[PDB]
Amino acid sequence: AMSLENVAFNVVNKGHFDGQQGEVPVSIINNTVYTKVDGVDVELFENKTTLPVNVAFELWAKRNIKPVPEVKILNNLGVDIAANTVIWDYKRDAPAHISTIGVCSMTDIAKKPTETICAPLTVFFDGRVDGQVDLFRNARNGVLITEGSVKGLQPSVGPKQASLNGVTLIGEAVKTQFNYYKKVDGVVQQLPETYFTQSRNLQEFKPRSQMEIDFLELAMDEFIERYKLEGYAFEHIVYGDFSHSQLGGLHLLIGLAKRFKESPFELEDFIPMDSTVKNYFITDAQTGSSKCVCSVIDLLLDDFVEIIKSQDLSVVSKVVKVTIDYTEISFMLWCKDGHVETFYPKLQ
Amino acid sequence: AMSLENVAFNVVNKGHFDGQQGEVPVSIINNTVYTKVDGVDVELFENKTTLPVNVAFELWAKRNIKPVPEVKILNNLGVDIAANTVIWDYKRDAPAHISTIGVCSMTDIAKKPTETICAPLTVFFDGRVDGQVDLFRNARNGVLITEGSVKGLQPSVGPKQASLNGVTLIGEAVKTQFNYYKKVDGVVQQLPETYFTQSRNLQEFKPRSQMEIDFLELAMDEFIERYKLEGYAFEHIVYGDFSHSQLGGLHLLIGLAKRFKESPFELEDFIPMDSTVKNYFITDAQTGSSKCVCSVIDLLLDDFVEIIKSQDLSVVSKVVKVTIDYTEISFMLWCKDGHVETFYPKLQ
Amino acid sequence: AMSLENVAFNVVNKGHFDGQQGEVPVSIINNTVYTKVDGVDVELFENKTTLPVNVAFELWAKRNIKPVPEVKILNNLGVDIAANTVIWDYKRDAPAHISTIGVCSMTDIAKKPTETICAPLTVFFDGRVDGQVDLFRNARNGVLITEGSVKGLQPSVGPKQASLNGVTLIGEAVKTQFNYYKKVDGVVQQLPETYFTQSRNLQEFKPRSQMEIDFLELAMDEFIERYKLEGYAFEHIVYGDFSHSQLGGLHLLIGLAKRFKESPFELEDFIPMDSTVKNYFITDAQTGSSKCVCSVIDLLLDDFVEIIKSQDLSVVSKVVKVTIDYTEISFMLWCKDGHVETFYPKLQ
Amino acid sequence: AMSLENVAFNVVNKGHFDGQQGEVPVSIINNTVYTKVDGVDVELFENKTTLPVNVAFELWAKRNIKPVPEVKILNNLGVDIAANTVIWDYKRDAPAHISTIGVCSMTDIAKKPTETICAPLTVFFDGRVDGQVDLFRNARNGVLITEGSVKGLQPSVGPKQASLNGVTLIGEAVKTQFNYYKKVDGVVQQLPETYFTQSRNLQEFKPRSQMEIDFLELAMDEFIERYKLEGYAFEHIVYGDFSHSQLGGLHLLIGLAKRFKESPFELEDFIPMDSTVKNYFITDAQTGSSKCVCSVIDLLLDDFVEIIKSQDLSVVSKVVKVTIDYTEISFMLWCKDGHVETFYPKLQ
Amino acid sequence: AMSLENVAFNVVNKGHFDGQQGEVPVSIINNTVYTKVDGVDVELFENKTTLPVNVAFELWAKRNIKPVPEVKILNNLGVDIAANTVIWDYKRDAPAHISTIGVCSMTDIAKKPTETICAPLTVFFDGRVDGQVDLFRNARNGVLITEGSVKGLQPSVGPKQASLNGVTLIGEAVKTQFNYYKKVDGVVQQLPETYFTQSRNLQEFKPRSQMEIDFLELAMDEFIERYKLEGYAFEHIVYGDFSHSQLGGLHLLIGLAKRFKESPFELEDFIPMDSTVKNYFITDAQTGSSKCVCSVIDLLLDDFVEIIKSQDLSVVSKVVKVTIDYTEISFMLWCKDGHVETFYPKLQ
Ligand SMILES: Cc1cc([C@@H]2CCCN2S(C)(=O)=O)no1
Ligand SMILES: Cc1cc([C@@H]2CCCN2S(C)(=O)=O)no1
Ligand SMILES: Cc1cc([C@@H]2CCCN2S(C)(=O)=O)no1
Ligand SMILES: Cc1cc([C@H]2CCCN2S(C)(=O)=O)no1
Ligand SMILES: Cc1cc([C@H]2CCCN2S(C)(=O)=O)no1
Repeated sequence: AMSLENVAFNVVNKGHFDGQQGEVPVSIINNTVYTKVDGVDVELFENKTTLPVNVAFELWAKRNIKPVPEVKILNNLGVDIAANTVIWDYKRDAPAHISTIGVCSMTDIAKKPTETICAPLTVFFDGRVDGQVDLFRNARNGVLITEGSVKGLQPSVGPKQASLNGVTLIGEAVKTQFNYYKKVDGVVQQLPETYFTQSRNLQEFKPRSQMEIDFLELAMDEFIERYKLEGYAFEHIVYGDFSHSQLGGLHLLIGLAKRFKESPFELEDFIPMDSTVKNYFITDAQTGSSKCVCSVIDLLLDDFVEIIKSQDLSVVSKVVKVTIDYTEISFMLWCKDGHVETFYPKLQ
Repeated sequence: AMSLENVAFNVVNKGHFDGQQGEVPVSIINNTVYTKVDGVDVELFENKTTLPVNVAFELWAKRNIKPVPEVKILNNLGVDIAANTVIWDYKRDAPAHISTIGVCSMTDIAKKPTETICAPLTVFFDGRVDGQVDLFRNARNGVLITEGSVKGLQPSVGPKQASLNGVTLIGEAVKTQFNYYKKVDGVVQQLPETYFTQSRNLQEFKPRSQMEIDFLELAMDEFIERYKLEGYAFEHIVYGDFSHSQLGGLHLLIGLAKRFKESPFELEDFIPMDSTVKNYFITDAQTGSSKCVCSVIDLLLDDFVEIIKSQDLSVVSKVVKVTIDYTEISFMLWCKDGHVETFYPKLQ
Repeated sequence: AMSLENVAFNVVNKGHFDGQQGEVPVSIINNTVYTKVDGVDVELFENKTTLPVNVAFELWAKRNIKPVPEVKILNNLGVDIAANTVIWDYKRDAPAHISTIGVCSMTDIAKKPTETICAPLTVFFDGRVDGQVDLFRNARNGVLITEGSVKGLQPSVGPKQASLNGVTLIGEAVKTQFNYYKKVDGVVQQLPETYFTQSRNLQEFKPRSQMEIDFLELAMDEFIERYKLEGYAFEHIVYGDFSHSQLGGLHLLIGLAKRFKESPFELEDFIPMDSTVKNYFITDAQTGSSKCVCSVIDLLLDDFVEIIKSQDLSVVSKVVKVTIDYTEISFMLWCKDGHVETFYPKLQ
Repeated sequence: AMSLENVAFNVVNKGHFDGQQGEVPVSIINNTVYTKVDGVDVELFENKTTLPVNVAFELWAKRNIKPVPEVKILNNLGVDIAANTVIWDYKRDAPAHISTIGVCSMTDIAKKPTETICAPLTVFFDGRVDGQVDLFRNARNGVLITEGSVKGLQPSVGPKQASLNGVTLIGEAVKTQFNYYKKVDGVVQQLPETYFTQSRNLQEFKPRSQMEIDFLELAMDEFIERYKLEGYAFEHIVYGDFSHSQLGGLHLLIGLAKRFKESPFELEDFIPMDSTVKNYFITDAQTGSSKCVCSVIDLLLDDFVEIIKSQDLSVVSKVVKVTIDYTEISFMLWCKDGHVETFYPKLQ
Repeated sequence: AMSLENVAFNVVNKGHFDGQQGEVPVSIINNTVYTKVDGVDVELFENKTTLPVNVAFELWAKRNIKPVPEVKILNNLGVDIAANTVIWDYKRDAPAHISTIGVCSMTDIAKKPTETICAPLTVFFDGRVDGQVDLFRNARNGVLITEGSVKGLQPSVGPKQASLNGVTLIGEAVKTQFNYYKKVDGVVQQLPETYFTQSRNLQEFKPRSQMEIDFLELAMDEFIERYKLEGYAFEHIVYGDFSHSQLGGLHLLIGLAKRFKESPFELEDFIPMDSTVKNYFITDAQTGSSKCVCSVIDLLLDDFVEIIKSQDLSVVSKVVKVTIDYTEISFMLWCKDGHVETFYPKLQ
C-alpha cells in the first residue's frame, strides 16, 4: 500500500517512514518534495541524489535509524546492497547502495535476499533484525553485523563507533561496536587483522589516549622527546610544515586538529564521500602554504606510531601496505640515512 | 486513499482516473511522470501547466471524459471552478480552472460546492451528474448544463458542439448540445440571445450551409453576385487582400480556409488559448503579405452575412456589439458613401 | 509601473523594494534572479518557494521590513492574507500567505482590503500604517496590531518579541510588543488568556528570569530542591534522560540549551516552519540516545512550572489543553501514585 | 579515449558515433546537448530518457544503425541487455535496455558478455558481429539473431521486418528477417510457433494480401459475404460499432485504417512504447463514440481470420491464448448460440 | 523604460515588440514565459536558446518582422551582429547572433554601431532603416542590404528570396531581393559571382524551370536523354541508387523530392541549422538503403547541370570549388574513362 502521500504522511507524523497509515497532500517541484500545512507549502526533502526526487524521498524516509556501520567500512568489506533496509550515506546525501531488497518498488531487485538475483551480491545482514543471522548463513555472499556471539562463527570485532542518523559516535545508551562476519561464494571468510580509523571531526576533536592528550597539550619538540619519536619525521608528517609554498606533510587528523586551534585553514573536500583516507585541497590561512591533494587519515596517534615504528627505514622509496577499516591502504615511505623523510597515504 | 501510484495505476490500466484500486511504480523527473514497465521507464505525462508535475498529472487523470462545454463558452459565462470534476483545457494542456472542488487534495478549496468558500465563485454544475441541478439551486453563483428541462428554470439552448477529450464535435452517439443556466448573487440570470462560433479547423474545414458550400466553390465575383453582397467589402473582410505589405482583412475562418487550399500561410497563435475571437500573426507564404494581429472569428457565413447586412452604413467609424458565445464581441465598422470599407472584431 | 527590472533596481539600490524609479538588466536562470554588474552576473535571489521565480522575487523585495508578529502568532490567530504588505516567512524562505492585497499583480486577489473578495478572509491590519485601524473597523474578518490604545476596543497584549527582517527580538530601539484585536463575522472577539513562547535559539539561549538563570547555573538535584519540584518529573521532561536508546523527555528548549553547552546533538527539523510546538528528530552525539519525534516548546521555565503545578496528578493519562500563542496546545500528562511521570506537547 | 566532446565530434561529422578521433566544443543546458558552430549553439540532442543528459547522448550516438529486431520482439523474448551495442527505442526516445556491455562507462555492467555479472541476464547477441554466435554459446542466458544457419542450433524464422534507424521496414537492400535463438539457464530453448504483428501505421497503411485489399475496397456486407465471415462479429470486432457512447470493437489495425480514410479520430497512446498489443483511448470525431482502453493488434487480416475461425464457438466466455511475436496473447472470446459476439486482446 | 512585463504586454497586444506602453502580469517557470489571462496562465514563449528565458523572450519579441536575408547568407558573408535589430533564426529557435547593438540591456555590447567595440565585428546594416547606409560607411566591418542603389557602392544582386517571419519566400507584396555590400577592415569588398540555393522544402517542392518540371515528370532515362546528360552520373548523383545497403548519391534536393512522391524516407537533420549544404542521416523506408552523412544542396537543376557540364572529366579525383550563397563550396568530382562516377558537396 506504498504511496508518495503515505511516505510523506509518515515523515510529517513519525519523523521517518514507520509503516503508519495515512496520506498528506504532496507537491513535487523540481528536486524538492513539499507538503501543504495550513494552506502553505513546507519543504520535506531536497533531492541531492542522482535518483528521481520521489524515489530518493522514499529511500531517505525508509533509511535505517539504528546505529549502523559507517559507509567506508561497508564499502571496504565489499557490500553491494542491504537486506530489507536503506543505509543512508549522510556524507553524500544519497543512498549508500544503488538497489534495495524489500524496501522501494522502484529500486528493489528482489523482495527477500534469498532470491537468486541477490546470490552474486554481497548483501549486508543485521543480526539485530530477527532471522537475519540465518539469512547470512544461507546467503552465498554477504556481510553480517551482530551485537553478541554467533554459533559456529568466529567474529571480527569492528570499530567502537557506528553512524546513528548521520552522527558518528561510540554508543553509551546504544551498542555501536559490532561483530563482523563475511562470506564469499558460500565460504565464511577469515577477516584480516585491522586498524580502524577514529572518524573524528576537525572542529570537535577529542583525544582518545594519553599519547593523543600529550600531542595536543605539549609542544612539538617535547612530545617528540617524551615518546622517543626522533628521526620519524613527525614534524613534517603529523605536525605539518607551513614554511614553503607547498604545505608539507599534515597527513594525520590529530595534527590538523592541533593546527586548527591556533589558526584556521581551508580544507576543500573535492571528492565528498566516506573513505578511510580522505583527500583535501588545503590552504593555510595564516601562512598561505597550500597543497592540492593532502591525504588525511584519522588513526589513533598510538596506532600511527606503531605503524611507522614497525617499518624498515633502509629503503629510499617503498610502498607500505597497512590494513585499515578491513581495506589495504598503501602508504609511501621515504627514508634517508636510516631516518624517515615522509610517510603518507599513497595518492592516485 | 489517493496517491500518485494509484493515479498512475489508473492511467496505465483504465486510460484515465477511474477510482480503481492498485499501484504502479512511479518516478518523477523534472516535469515528467514515468512508470516502470518491464524494467524500463515509460512516459505517462509531461507537465505543460504552471502546477507541480504530480498535481497536474492527477488533475489530467481526473479530467472530464464526457462531452463538456468548450472552454471559450465557460470563460464567456464567467466560470471560475467546476463542481467535483476537472475541465481539461486541451488548447493550453492545463486545467481550465486554478482550483478544484472535491477532486485533488492539493488544488481543492472545498470537498462540496456547498462550502461557503465557493459562494463567491461561479461554480460549473453538470446536470448529468446526480444531485448537481440541486447544488446549482443552492449555489450563490454558478453555470449549469443539462440535457433536458429543469422545472421552473428558463433555458438557453447552447452550441450544437461540445469538447469530448479535446475533440470538438457535434455529437451523433453522444449529446453535445446542452441547456445553459447561470446565477449571479443567488439570482438566475437570463442568458442573452447569441450567435455561436463553429469551432472549425483551417486544415479540416467543412462547410455547414449552402452559402458556405458556394463560398468555397464559386469565384469571388460570382459568390458576391449570387448572394447580393456588393458594397459589403467581402473582398477585403472575408476573402483577404494580399496585394500590399500589410494583409488586408481575412477576419472570417472560412476565408482563411478558402485561401489555404490554393496557397499556404503561417498563422502564429501568439496567445494560445480557447477564445471566441482568435488573434494570429499571419504571413502569406505566396505574396509575403503579413499582419501582426489578424483577428479571426469562425462564424457560419450566413450568420456573418446577417450581422453585416443588419448594420447602418451611414457612419464613418462605429463600434458594433454582437453577442457571440454568450459574450459581447465589439466589431469596428468603417463605411464610406453608404458602403462598407472594413468590419473586424475590434482589438484591445 | 511595476516590472522585474524595476523590482531588481530597487533591491540593488535600496536593499529592498522602495518604490524608486529605475531599471537594472536582469537574467532569470531556473530559480535564480541575477543582475549584470560591470559585465558579470551577480545573484540577487534564489527562489526557495513554490511560486514562479520572478513572482517570489517581487514578494520578497516587497516584504515588510518593520518588526512584525511572528508567523506562528499570525497562523494561530487565523490570518489568511495581509493588507497591502507581504509577511515574509524566514523559516520557510517563502511568503507567509498565498495571495496579496495591493502588492503584486500576479498574487493580488484585490487592490484594497475593502473589496468583497477579502470579506470572508481574516485580513491582517497594521495600526502603524495610516488608516489601517479604520480598515479593521470596517472589515468583516481580521487581526489588528497596534502600538497604543484603540478607541472602544479592549486590547490583547501580545508577546514582547516580534520578527524584524527574520531576526526575532524584543525591541529596544523599536517597539515589538503589539496590542492584538481580532474580528470574526463583523464581531470583535474576546481574545483568550494566553501564555507566549519565548522564540529563543539553542545556540544563543539567554535566561529571562531568576528561575531560568538558576536552571542553567545549578545542578539538577539542587534546582529541583530550591524550586520544590520534587515529584514533577523535571529530570525526565526538562533535563532529559539519555540513559536508554530512546531519549527520554527533553521537551523544553531551556533543557536542550543546558544540554547543548556540555555536549552537542543533532536536531532534525523535519517540518521546517514556524510553530508554537516544534518537532525534531533528535540524536544525542555523546550517548547515542535518540527520538524520532521530540516535541519541543520554548516556554519561560516559570510559565512551564505554573502549568505543570496547576494540574491534577490523580489520573493515569489525561489531555491537558493550554493556551499558548493564542492557540490551544494539547499536552499529554502521565501520572502514577500522585506524581508526574511525563508531560509533553501531544504529537500527531 | 571516450569523451563527451569526442562523442559530439562523431555526431557532427559522422552522423553518429563512429570511433573517429576529434573533439568539438560542447555545452550542456538542462537536458540538451549543444555544440558551437560558427559562434552559435546548435542543438545536437534533447534528452527524453531518465538517464543523465550526457549519458543518454552517448548511448543515442552509440545506437545500432543496422536493421535490428523491433523492441516488442526483444521484450517478448525476455532480452535484458545487448552485447556491445545499444538498441535504441525510437517509440520511447530512450535506450531499450537500462545497462550496457562494452558501450558506455556510466551504463556498463561489464566490458564483455562473458563476465559473471551477465550470466543471469538474457544478453542479446548479433550473429552479424564477429564472435557473437560463440558468445551466445558461452552465455547462460541470451537471444541470438543470425542471417544464416548456425551448425547444430535449431532456428526460429522471425518477422520479415526489422527497425532500421527507427524506420520499421521489410528490407530490399538490407536483410531484416533473422533466425532467432534463445537460451535459458544454459539450455537452448525451442521458440514457439508464432504469428507476427505487421507493424503498420494508421496514416501509411498498406494491405499485404488479397483479403486485406478486399477489406479496404469492399463494403462491410460484401467483404463478410465474399470471405464467408457471417456469424464471426467482424462488424463489431474489425469494422467497429460507432452507434453508442462506448465505441464497440475496433481491435484490428486494418479496421482503424479503413475508418481513418472516411473520418478522423483521436488515438491517445497513454502507454507510449512498442508492444504486440497496443492500448488507446479512442474518440471518434464524427460520432463522439469513445473507449478509454481500446486494445489494437496489427495482425494480417488472413492471420486474424484463421485465429477466429479456429475457435470453438459453443462457450459463453473463454480465454483464447494465441502466440504472437513469441509471446502468449490472451484474447477474450464471447459467444451466443454458436456465433461470435466479441473477440478482443484481453486487458490487465 | 524596458521591462519583462512591457515586452509581454507588447507580445499579447501587438503580436511582437512594438514599443507600446503597458504591462501584463508575467510568470517565469523554468524556460517558459506565461501571462495571466482571466485567472489562468497562458504560454507566451518557450525558450529553446542557450540564453536566460527572459532575455531570449525579449530578443524573440524584438525580432525583425520585415523580409530579411536567410541566416545561411548572413553566415556565409561573415555577419557577427546586427545593427539595432534581432535576426531570429527560425531553424534554431534562437537569435542568429550572440550579442545585440541597441536592442536588449542583457545582450547589448553597444547602443550604436559606431562604438569602438563594434569596429572588429562584421555588423549587419539594413538600408531600409534610416541612417544605416551611413553607419555602414562609418563601420570598419559590415554587410549592408539595400532595395536600390547606394551612390558609389558597387552592388551584388542577392537571392530572389528572403525570410519573412520564418517563411522563406520570393516576395510579391514585399521586396525580398536585396543589393549586398560588404566591408573588411574599412575596405569595401567585391562580393564574388555566385549561384544561390533555392531554399525549398521536400514536402512543398515546386519546380522553378522547364528542366525542373521535366525532371519531376519524365522517367530517368528519358530526362537524361532529352537534356543530353549521358555520362554525367545523374542516375547516382541526382536520382539516387537505392539498390545497396549504402544509399548512393541523392545530393540534389530535387532528386529527394522526386523520390518522396513515390516512397517516404527518414531525413535526420543531425546539425539543425541554416546552411548552403545540409547533412542528413537518410534511411529509405522502401528499400532500407541508408547513409549516415548524405550532403544535400538545393540548386536549380539548370545551375547544377551547368556546374557539372563545366568540369574537366579527365581526372580520377578532383576538388571542384563552386561559389554558392557567397561561400566557396568544395565538391568532390570522381571520373573514369571521361565520364562522371560521382560529384558531391565534400564532407568535413
Ligand atoms: C443521446 C443522444 C442525443 C443526441 C442528439 C441527437 C443527434 C444529434 N444530438 S445533439 C442535439 O447535437 O447533441 N445524440 O445522442
Ligand atoms: C542481403 C539482402 C537479403 C535480402 C532479402 C532478400 C529481399 C528480401 N530480404 S528479407 C528475407 O526480408 O530480409 N535483402 O538484402
Ligand atoms: C515593393 C515590391 C517590390 C517587389 C518585387 C517585385 C515583385 C517581385 N519582387 S522581388 C525583385 O523578388 O523582391 N515586390 O514588392
Ligand atoms: C548493549 C550496550 C552496549 C553499549 C555500549 C556501551 C559501552 C560499551 N558499548 S559499545 C561495545 O561501544 O558499543 N550500550 O549498550
Ligand atoms: C515606542 C518604543 C517601545 C520600545 C520597546 C522598548 C522597551 C519596551 N518596548 S516593547 C513594549 O518591548 O516593544 N521602543 O520604542
